Amino acid sequence: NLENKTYVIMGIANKRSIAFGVAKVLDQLGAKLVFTYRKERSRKELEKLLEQLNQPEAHLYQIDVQSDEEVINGFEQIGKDVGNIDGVYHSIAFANMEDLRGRFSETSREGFLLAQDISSYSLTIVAHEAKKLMPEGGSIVATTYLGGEFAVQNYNVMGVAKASLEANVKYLALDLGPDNIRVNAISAGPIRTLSAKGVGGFNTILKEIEERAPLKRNVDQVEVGKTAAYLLSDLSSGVTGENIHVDSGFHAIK
Amino acid sequence: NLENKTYVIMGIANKRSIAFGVAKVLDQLGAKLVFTYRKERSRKELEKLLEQLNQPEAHLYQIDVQSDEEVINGFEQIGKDVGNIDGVYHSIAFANMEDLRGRFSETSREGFLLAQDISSYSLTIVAHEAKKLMPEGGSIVATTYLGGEFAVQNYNVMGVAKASLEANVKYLALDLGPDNIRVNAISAGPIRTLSAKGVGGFNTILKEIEERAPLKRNVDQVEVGKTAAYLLSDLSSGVTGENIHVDSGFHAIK
Amino acid sequence: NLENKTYVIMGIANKRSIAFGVAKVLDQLGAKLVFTYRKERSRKELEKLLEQLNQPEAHLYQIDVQSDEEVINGFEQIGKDVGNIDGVYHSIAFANMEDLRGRFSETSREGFLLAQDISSYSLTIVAHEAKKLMPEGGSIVATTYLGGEFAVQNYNVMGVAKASLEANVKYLALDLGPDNIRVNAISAGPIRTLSAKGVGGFNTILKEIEERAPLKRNVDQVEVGKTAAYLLSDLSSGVTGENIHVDSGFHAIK
Amino acid sequence: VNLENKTYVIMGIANKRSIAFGVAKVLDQLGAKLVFTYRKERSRKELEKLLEQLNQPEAHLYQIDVQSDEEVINGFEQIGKDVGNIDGVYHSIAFANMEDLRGRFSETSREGFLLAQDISSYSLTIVAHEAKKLMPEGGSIVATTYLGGEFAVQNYNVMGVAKASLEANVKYLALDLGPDNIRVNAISAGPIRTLSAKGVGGFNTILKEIEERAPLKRNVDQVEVGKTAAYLLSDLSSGVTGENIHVDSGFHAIK
Ligand SMILES: NC(=O)c1ccc[n+]([C@@H]2O[C@H](COP(=O)([O-])OP(=O)(O)OC[C@H]3O[C@@H](n4cnc5c(N)ncnc54)[C@H](OP(=O)(O)O)[C@@H]3O)[C@@H](O)[C@H]2O)c1
Ligand SMILES: NC(=O)c1ccc[n+]([C@@H]2O[C@H](COP(=O)([O-])OP(=O)(O)OC[C@H]3O[C@@H](n4cnc5c(N)ncnc54)[C@H](OP(=O)(O)O)[C@@H]3O)[C@@H](O)[C@H]2O)c1
Ligand SMILES: NC(=O)c1ccc[n+]([C@@H]2O[C@H](COP(=O)([O-])OP(=O)(O)OC[C@H]3O[C@@H](n4cnc5c(N)ncnc54)[C@H](OP(=O)(O)O)[C@@H]3O)[C@@H](O)[C@H]2O)c1
Ligand SMILES: NC(=O)c1ccc[n+]([C@@H]2O[C@H](COP(=O)([O-])OP(=O)(O)OC[C@H]3O[C@@H](n4cnc5c(N)ncnc54)[C@H](OP(=O)(O)O)[C@@H]3O)[C@@H](O)[C@H]2O)c1
Ligand SMILES: CCCCCCc1ccc(Oc2ccc([N+](=O)[O-])cc2)c(O)c1
Ligand SMILES: CCCCCCc1ccc(Oc2ccc([N+](=O)[O-])cc2)c(O)c1
Ligand SMILES: CCCCCCc1ccc(Oc2ccc([N+](=O)[O-])cc2)c(O)c1
Ligand SMILES: CCCCCCc1ccc(Oc2ccc([N+](=O)[O-])cc2)c(O)c1
Ligand SMILES: N[C@@H](CCC(=O)O)C(=O)O
Ligand SMILES: N[C@@H](CCC(=O)O)C(=O)O
Ligand SMILES: N[C@@H](CCC(=O)O)C(=O)O
Repeated sequence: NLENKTYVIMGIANKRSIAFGVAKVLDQLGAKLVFTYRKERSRKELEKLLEQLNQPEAHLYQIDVQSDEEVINGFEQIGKDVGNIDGVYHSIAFANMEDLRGRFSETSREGFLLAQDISSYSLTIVAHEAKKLMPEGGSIVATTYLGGEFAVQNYNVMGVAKASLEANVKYLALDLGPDNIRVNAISAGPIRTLSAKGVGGFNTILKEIEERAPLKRNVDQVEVGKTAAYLLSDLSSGVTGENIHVDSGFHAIK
Repeated sequence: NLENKTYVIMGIANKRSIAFGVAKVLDQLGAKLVFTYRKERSRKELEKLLEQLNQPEAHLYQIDVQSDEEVINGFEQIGKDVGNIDGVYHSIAFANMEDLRGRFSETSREGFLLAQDISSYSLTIVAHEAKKLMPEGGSIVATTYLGGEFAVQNYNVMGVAKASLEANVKYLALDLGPDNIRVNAISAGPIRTLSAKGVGGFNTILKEIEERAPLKRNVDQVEVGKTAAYLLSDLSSGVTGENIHVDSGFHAIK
Repeated sequence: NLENKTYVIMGIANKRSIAFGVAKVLDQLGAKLVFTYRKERSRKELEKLLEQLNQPEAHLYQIDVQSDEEVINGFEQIGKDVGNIDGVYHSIAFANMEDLRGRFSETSREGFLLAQDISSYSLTIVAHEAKKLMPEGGSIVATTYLGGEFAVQNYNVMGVAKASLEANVKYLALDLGPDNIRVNAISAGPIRTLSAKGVGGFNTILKEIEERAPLKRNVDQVEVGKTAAYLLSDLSSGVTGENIHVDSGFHAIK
Repeated sequence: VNLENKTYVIMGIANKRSIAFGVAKVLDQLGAKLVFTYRKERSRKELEKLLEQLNQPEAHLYQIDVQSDEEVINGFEQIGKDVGNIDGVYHSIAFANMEDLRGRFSETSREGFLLAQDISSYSLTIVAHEAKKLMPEGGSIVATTYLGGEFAVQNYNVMGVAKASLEANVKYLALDLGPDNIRVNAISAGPIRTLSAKGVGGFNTILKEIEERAPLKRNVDQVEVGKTAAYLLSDLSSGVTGENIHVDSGFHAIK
């Protein structure tokens, strides 16, 4: 029961977004939710999607995590509009198509730094800013993929960005631990989302989970959200710097 | 919420046992519990601690995991008395102090195989027998320690037993995943229990956790129980073959 | 260059044995080699395979690693016959087919402990006995497989023995380090040997390596010997508790 | 491991204490022809001096700042024209502002974080792309990392995230260049007293700890990194790619 808890959810694009998974779960559990989006199309979208939840009001803030100004000012406003928060769910990443579709060794500096910037550094600046609204502690969760731990064909620059995010989680966990802010990752399995269309080989990878993961099935947004509810609540007190694979056990087999 | 769920908890000895941590949490959550024990003295303790729980009746079985017949017959008896179950919490290990207190290179054969038998093989046979009571699926959690992942001074033959256990979780997760039985481990940080008393250097490790781990404090049995509630419930439905560290982040640092 | 170095090599059964690839590389680099075997038939294969070696003397010793007396007496006689040694190559494992070709959850107790005993404990006792012949330090290498790190379908009870063995290596490395004795693992890719004939689905794994491993080909016994050469020698002086994958990179992908 | 007729580019020597100069002494001793890249003229001057300790009949020295595509591209092309086809690269390059390093990790600047990624990780990707052109037949790329890439090590801060990137960069390059028979691997070196080591808060207290706690109860040195580099760069390690060999007295294996 997360009543009288407040969470910030970053990265809803549409009904299929992983973070809308996390949203439905936290909403059921009685949390108050604040949302951040990048472009005005995701906002309109968000307003329509919000009619599906028991949120008594719409708390929506624009934050492109490439802008410090936007992250700093975004969290300040949230603080003034909503008070201290209990946690942040980070569901944000980006890479060029031009770089995803080339050979990994053909990645451009610009593309490689862009993916680092949006997919890994954004968590550091978000963690620094969100800390200001968690004076009594809290919990921050980011969404990673198995390709940050292994080379997964086609995942290329994003995998190096996830490897980076996954260490970001460990260093934020160590840094923010004494302030009672826990930082953790969920490694989701493959899920059909807007961003997933930009990864070459996605369907083939869907099929191989079905055939090979211990549970012989794929996962969904809602199973990610249920694990997110654990990481964001007191149920996981004691757990920090952790990466929980929500992926039908595929991480455990070779 | 675990009303209408039944779990088996193996390996309460007294009030400081990790498994009694788990018991309190599950009981608070509405679960029906069944308890298994090896020594008479542990049943006496169980009978006393039950008075602190909401369990309307004692379901206690003697199962010494060195004996197939006891595991088979115990689980069969459980099925007759409470019907189908939804999972098992395994909190059992053992090694001769004469091995634990030696140089690892001096471990006796009989002592090494004794630690494997009780600390690891026991999970396999518990799972095979418990599966018959989970025709619809369920969840099995075993308790491990960091020493199965890295060589920790003084943990000696038990580290090799926990490495074995941790792989046993993985092979079971794979084997039983198609049956919808999830198998996971909790890697508990150090906690004062009766068994901790046989580990050379224990108190030293307690203090190195407070100083060095991200959260700057040790964990307790109830915090293991909250992560057990998570692994044992539908909250963790896409998670199998996993090892969740309940250790103040100590696992993520070096 | 290994002139005036003496290594013991355990586990040659025939010309296809991984340990015979080790033998060829070390024999070629100038090393003196001492060979241990179990079956009378491995001694005969050894007597015949010594002909294509530069070994001017056959030093063959019956050691079944199930017997403490055998390992203890055999190393004492080795020390008496060839003096102090520089290193041990461990290439020994065993499990019942009956346990191998079953679901892992059906593994017998006696099958589980047989595999732990020969495939892991053998290393702990060999290390202890061979430390006596390494007053100035040396190097000890064992052979593992990726299935000790992840649940590889059909590998079953041997995966759990290999996870055990890999912990054994780390715990020996920590214990024996102050004596300047280094202890490491080679994780070999799949290789057609006599023992590979007991693992189900070995041919389909061969195929999958070629299709998927970074190098798109399988490896061989010599390639293991070449890494054994490195680890047994001073080239690897700051390296212990390590697991080197000789597997075309397959460990590094998913 | 005899390396005549072999040629290795060695990036990142700044003085006699550099890890890369460990690598040099070893390969030079095993008969390798060696080519050396550097950023600051100061390091080139240092290279000219250290070359007198080596067996190298001629000095092959190239200025490559890995922040510039041009200098990496023209560097390697220029290399290929001077000495021909190469057998491998030892990448011994990293950087991050002290400014980001001696502060809280959560206080890391974007510019600083991206700088660390640029010099310490991305540089591997472009070096490999350009060095491939001189390896039509196969070879070996080795990069240098630190345990703080795998675990949050106190004070390593932004460099730890950069090393995680590097270690993944090794894995993705291995997969990609595997079928061209180029192996890509990392050495995870123990702490060593170098110029760069002076950037890291708490460096001396870690040296002490290794010596008290690491299996071998002593620290490692640059020649030890070199002997492993010689293994990774040679045919001794056919079969081995996408791997990270910890040359650190066993410290990685303990907790
Ligand atoms: N789907 C999968 O199979 C899978 C698996 C494992 C991990 N993940 C991870 O899960 C997370 C969510 O992705 P998804 O698959 O759920 O796809 P998604 O719905 O398309 O979400 C990606 C989100 O990132 C936001 N975003 C991108 N750049 C941003 C920026 N600079 N500033 C602010 N927001 C930005 C996008 O917002 P706008 O639309 O407003 O631009 C979008 O909401 C990502 O971290 C992804 O790497 C996904
Ligand atoms: N305390 C810690 O810091 C720590 C950390 C990580 C993991 N763990 C793990 O947690 C689990 C429980 O340990 P604990 O610390 O809670 O200590 P504990 O209270 O002493 O419990 C150990 C239990 O194991 C049972 N057991 C031993 N051999 C058995 C056998 N042959 N058959 C059936 N049961 C047997 C004991 O039963 P009887 O007394 O009836 O014989 C006892 O109830 C163990 O796996 C341990 O490795 C402990
Ligand atoms: N082939 C592969 O794909 C593969 C992959 C990864 C790791 N490995 C490992 O490589 C090592 C060698 O196996 P292999 O593949 O080379 O097959 P192998 O040629 O059949 O060698 C197996 C050896 O184990 C010895 N052995 C078994 N039980 C013993 C005992 N109780 N006492 C003493 N020696 C005993 C056998 O000796 P006898 O014949 O005299 O009984 C035989 O020499 C093993 O550890 C195996 O797990 C193999
Ligand atoms: N010492 C250790 O304890 C340790 C441990 C683990 C890993 N490492 C790694 O080992 C590698 C070598 O460092 P080291 O300890 O030997 O220190 P070092 O002697 O200071 O060498 C660092 C080298 O990096 C070069 N460099 C930095 N930025 C560059 C750029 N933009 N373009 C081209 N070259 C650049 C420097 O060249 P200039 O001086 O000419 O600019 C210098 O030669 C680094 O990757 C470091 O992260 C070191
Ligand atoms: C080789 C196939 C691997 C399957 C991929 C699993 C997965 C799917 C979508 C993922 O989310 C992404 C992917 C790309 C971008 N983008 O390019 O901007 C943003 C977010 C993901 O991380 C992870
Ligand atoms: C030197 C390591 C210090 C931390 C160890 C933490 C720990 C404490 C108790 C633990 O539980 C044990 C230990 C020993 C035995 N026994 O000898 O029978 C049974 C169960 C444990 O796994 C792990
Ligand atoms: C399903 C995985 C297929 C690849 C297996 C690679 C491999 C091959 C042989 C292997 O070596 C042995 C040695 C003995 C026994 N046995 O006695 O049953 C079994 C295996 C191995 O460990 C590992
Ligand atoms: C608390 C950690 C102590 C151990 C660190 C060992 C180590 C030493 C030097 C290291 O090399 C570096 C470090 C920093 C910079 N820089 O600030 O530009 C450049 C290269 C290193 O990676 C790694
Ligand atoms: N070395 C002491 C440490 C005390 C403790 O266990 O914490 C012992 O063996 O008892
Ligand atoms: N299926 C046979 C042969 C191996 C294969 O075809 O994969 C076995 O399990 O022994
Ligand atoms: N913290 C020291 C580094 C080495 C130490 O004294 O532990 C410094 O200010 O650079």
